[PDB]
Amino acid sequence: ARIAGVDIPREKRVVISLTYIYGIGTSTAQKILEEANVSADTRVKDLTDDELGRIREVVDGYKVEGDLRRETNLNIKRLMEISSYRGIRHRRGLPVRGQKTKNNARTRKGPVKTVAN
Amino acid sequence: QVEYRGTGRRKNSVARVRLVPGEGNITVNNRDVREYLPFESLILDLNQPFDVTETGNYDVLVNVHGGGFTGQAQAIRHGIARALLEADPEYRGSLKRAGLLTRDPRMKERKKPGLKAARRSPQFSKR
Amino acid sequence: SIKKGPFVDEHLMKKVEAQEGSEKKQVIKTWSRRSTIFPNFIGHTFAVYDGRKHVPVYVTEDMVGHKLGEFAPTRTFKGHVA
Amino acid sequence: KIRIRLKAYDHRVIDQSAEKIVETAKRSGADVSGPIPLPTEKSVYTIIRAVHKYKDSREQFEQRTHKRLIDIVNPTPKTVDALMGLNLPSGVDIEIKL
Amino acid sequence: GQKINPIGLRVGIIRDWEAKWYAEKDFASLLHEDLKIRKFIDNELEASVSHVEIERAANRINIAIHTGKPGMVIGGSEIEKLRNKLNALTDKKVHINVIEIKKVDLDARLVAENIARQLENRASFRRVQKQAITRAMKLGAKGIKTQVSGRLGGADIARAEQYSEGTVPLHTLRADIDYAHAEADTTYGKLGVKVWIYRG
Amino acid sequence: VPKRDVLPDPIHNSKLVTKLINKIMLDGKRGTAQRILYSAFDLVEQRSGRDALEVFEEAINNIMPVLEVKARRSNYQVPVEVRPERRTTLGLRWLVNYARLRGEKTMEDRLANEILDAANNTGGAVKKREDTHKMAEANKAFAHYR
Amino acid sequence: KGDYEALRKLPRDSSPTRLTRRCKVTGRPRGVLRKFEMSRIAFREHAHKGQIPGVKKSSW
RNA sequence: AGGAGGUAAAAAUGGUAAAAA
RNA sequence: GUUGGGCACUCUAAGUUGACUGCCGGUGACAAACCGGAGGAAGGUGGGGAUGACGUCAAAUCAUCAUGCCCCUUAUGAUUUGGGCUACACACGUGCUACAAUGGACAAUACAAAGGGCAGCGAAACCGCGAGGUCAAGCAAAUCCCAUAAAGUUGUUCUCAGUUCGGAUUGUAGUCUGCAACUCGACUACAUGAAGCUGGAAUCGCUAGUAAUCGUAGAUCAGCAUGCUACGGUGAAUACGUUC
Ligand SMILES: [Mg+2]
Ligand SMILES: [Mg+2]
Ligand SMILES: [Mg+2]
Ligand SMILES: [Mg+2]
Ligand SMILES: [Mg+2]
Ligand SMILES: [Mg+2]
Ligand SMILES: [Mg+2]
Repeated sequence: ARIAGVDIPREKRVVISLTYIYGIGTSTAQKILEEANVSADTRVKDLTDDELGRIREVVDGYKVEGDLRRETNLNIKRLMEISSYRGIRHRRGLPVRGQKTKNNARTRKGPVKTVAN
Repeated sequence: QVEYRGTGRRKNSVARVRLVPGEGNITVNNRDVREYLPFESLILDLNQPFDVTETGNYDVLVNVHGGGFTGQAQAIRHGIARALLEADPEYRGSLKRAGLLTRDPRMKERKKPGLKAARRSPQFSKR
Repeated sequence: SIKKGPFVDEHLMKKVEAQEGSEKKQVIKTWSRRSTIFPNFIGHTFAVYDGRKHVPVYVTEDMVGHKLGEFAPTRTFKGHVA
Repeated sequence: KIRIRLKAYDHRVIDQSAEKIVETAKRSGADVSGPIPLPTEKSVYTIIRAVHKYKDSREQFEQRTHKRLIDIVNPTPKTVDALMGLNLPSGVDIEIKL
Repeated sequence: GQKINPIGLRVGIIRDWEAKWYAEKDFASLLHEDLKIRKFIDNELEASVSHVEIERAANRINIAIHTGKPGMVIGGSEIEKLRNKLNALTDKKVHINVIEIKKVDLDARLVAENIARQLENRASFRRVQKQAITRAMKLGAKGIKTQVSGRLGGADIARAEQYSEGTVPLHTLRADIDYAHAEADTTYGKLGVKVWIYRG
Repeated sequence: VPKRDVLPDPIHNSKLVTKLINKIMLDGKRGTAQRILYSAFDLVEQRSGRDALEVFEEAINNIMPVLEVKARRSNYQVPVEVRPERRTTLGLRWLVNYARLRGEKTMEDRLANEILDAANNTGGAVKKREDTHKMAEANKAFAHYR
Repeated sequence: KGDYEALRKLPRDSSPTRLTRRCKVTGRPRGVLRKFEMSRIAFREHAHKGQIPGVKKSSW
């Protein structure tokens, strides 16, 4: 069922359906399913209500998705106000990591603007 | 106690054959051939020498190294064929027609300079 | 990245502690862009060599662990048409 | 025992250097193991045959190394300085590992 | 252009290396100070030298000079003073031998330099090759080819004239074919000569 | 320039079951190709209640054509008769290429429905044989004499 | 500037990662193999004269 | 062998001027 | 196979035997030669390489080198530090990874050839979730090390969903080489989860151990490989006739 303030797909397995929460991937899902002693092969449809609260109790130790938005965006918003190198690359809309911008910056550049002379 | 031996080479793999009279079950590298080879279709062509000469009462013990499982099994039939000719010279004519006696000379070709493989060329451009 | 202490250049750090005796004046010239900004570096305004000239740069209390050179941009890009 | 490794660049200047050393061992009797050939160590160099352009035209160069291993047992007083005394043709070095 | 050195193909088949020594370590440094021995000889020697072949052992280097006039290299006071210069350079001991050559014009190293020094005397390029073609065929050459290329008569644009007499099979690899390219430095620039001689 | 030889399979001892393994073989991997053909015969025998080779020999003849066009020269198609080995070439190639376009979610399941369909004289690989006779019998008129 | 480039390479530098390598015959910085210490152009004319010991053309 | 009558429609353009017995 | 023995088998690399249209049949101007057949590991220049006639394109290089002539010489030569060769509205060439079920993930287990190693190759053990860290056995090589070969096979599981497909993008925390990774290195771990559902007009390579696919090694190099050069595993389909 619903856990940690987010809706969960019910038909799938627990260790896959916990990766639908922003902040939990394939490793930190199993790192809850190994300490709380819940069988990893259970369906989310077929839990009881005791094992649901046991998983839900330890999840709030890890950062929820509401925390991670203001934690990640504050790491970007302090980079722009100090006028760093990659602070202004966030403003330009260009790749941060130093990729060659001759041909492919298309994830940041977006759609194409075809001209020639 | 009489024991006929043959050597069989195919595709960077060589074989050493010791055959004893007994039940017709192949032994290779001190194991059984069920786990040693993934496909039973290979067993049909390494039992091809016993088919054409019509005999049997032969228990073969093989020792191979090098190559992969096609060349390391289709070289075993080369050793079986050259050891059955040590048992009877008259058996040669039945082995000659199928071609089990001869060795395949097909080995891997050389990567030439300028080409990505032996016979593979880079893509051509504005002509 | 380096697990060793953030990179000290012996000439740069010498004259930063030679500023905390009487007064924090506003200009020291430096050619070190590879020097990590220490927590002692704050309050002093440097002059890095952009290339053409030394450009001004101030350090606030949000610059620890950042290089001295990344605040000065070396190549300038104006718009392709505007 | 006495281990003698010959190493040269030719299969002919090392073929006579193996036989000419082994008679001098036989002059002190017997017990010298025959020449057993070791696998060669050959190295390939691939250079562009042009000067400026033309990456697709190369030329393949080769350097080979040939080996012979001779073992001698039961050393005698005459046999030591005898094989040390004779001078092999240039291009092959003796590695004596007694 | 589109032909290789015929001497360079046949090294390892029917030609021998000029250097004969094995070096497990220091093979880079023991080669480039051996490359200065043969550079030192070819400048000082005018004795017409074909081979500067080298054998090396521990503490020694053997120098088997092949030359046209052997008395110029032999001299006593001429040879040992050269040996004194060779001992000073490498700080190792050398041992020089001098080998002569009969049939001077049957060696393509010496036909190439003789033509190139006569072209600096500005003699006609068509007849410097033609005497060289005639002289070898009487001395016993089964074939000979000679080529001079460049600004031949002093012309503003370059060309190349060549001559032959007899068979010179260049695709046959068991054929022993001598070859050398020498230079003439004119006031009009450079000048390349090339001589093939096939003796059988 | 001849075709060399192919030896039969161990299970059925036939020349054109092992020739079908080569057509299903993608990327030079033979082991996956054998499982798709040896297990689809087990699925056919569950549906049909017949021998797997017996449904196979029936469905192969329902795909194999007898007379096909050829483009030569405006646009002319000339119907010629087919050699007895291009029939097995065109036959079981249509059997595998039209079985990948079935719509089921397993090629182990897609291959066992085409041999079930084509034995009952219907299907995608059978209507290709219908449209290589129909195309070759509209223009049978002009092209045989020339 | 080929004279000062071959001349600046011979003395030891302040930092031991500034140490480039060049040809010994021609003083070329690229395409030089460290076993012979000569460039790809100087390696070809020496092999074709027969002066490097034990080197031929491979045709395997 | 010789005479006679005809071809599965289509499909433009490309300054100037020299090299060398 | 580790030690006693053995050079039978394999392997190593030196020397030799062998393939020539040399026998048989037929056609052929009795000739050249073609179509078969025997023996034979191999048959019709066995497979592949190296080898590029005279000439053509005022084709490429004066920045490998060498050089006729021309220019600079208180600079167009020389020194160091920082920067740039890595920019970015776009257009093109060559590749890599994908769009999934002939698949993705987790376990167990199978078989190579080639080549490199002296202050270089780093065995084992212990430590770290991993990249790695400590201590160092042996080894100038058919010995020791790089080095578990991968695809494969046997099992469990996922169920046609932009997903348990894809791994771009960005945040944090690291490891290592180096005097020093801001412009501007490689890798790891966690979180993030972009376009992408087989590609218009046009276009490319390939005839057999080849196409396709799967790993491995070397040179350059302190550190850095989707490139280049080499090596083996699995391994097809098709040639009717033309050359319009
Ligand atoms: Mg091109
Ligand atoms: Mg460097
Ligand atoms: Mg026209
Ligand atoms: Mg031009
Ligand atoms: Mg600089
Ligand atoms: Mg995945
Ligand atoms: Mg889909």
